[PDB]
Amino acid sequence: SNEFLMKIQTAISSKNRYPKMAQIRGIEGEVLVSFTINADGSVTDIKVVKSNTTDILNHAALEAIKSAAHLFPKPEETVHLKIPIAYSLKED
Repeated sequence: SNEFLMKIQTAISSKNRYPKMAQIRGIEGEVLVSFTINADGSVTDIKVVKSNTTDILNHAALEAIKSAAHLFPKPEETVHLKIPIAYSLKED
């Protein structure tokens, strides 16, 4: 299995914003977001590919990547990445 990626998925979720009515009306889901880390240590090029959930959450999941960017590992070259981002009314 992976390692460091599980822990940034946490730091991203800790910066990620969920709306004040969403738990009350039962809203959840998973957003697919494509991006890259540079070998220079910065994060760029964040774009949403797919979602099963609110387009208001899709706008928040993409920003959460930039918002946790100082926690991230360094690649050996600037390749590509394509990552799913999750929400829950469950504590997580």
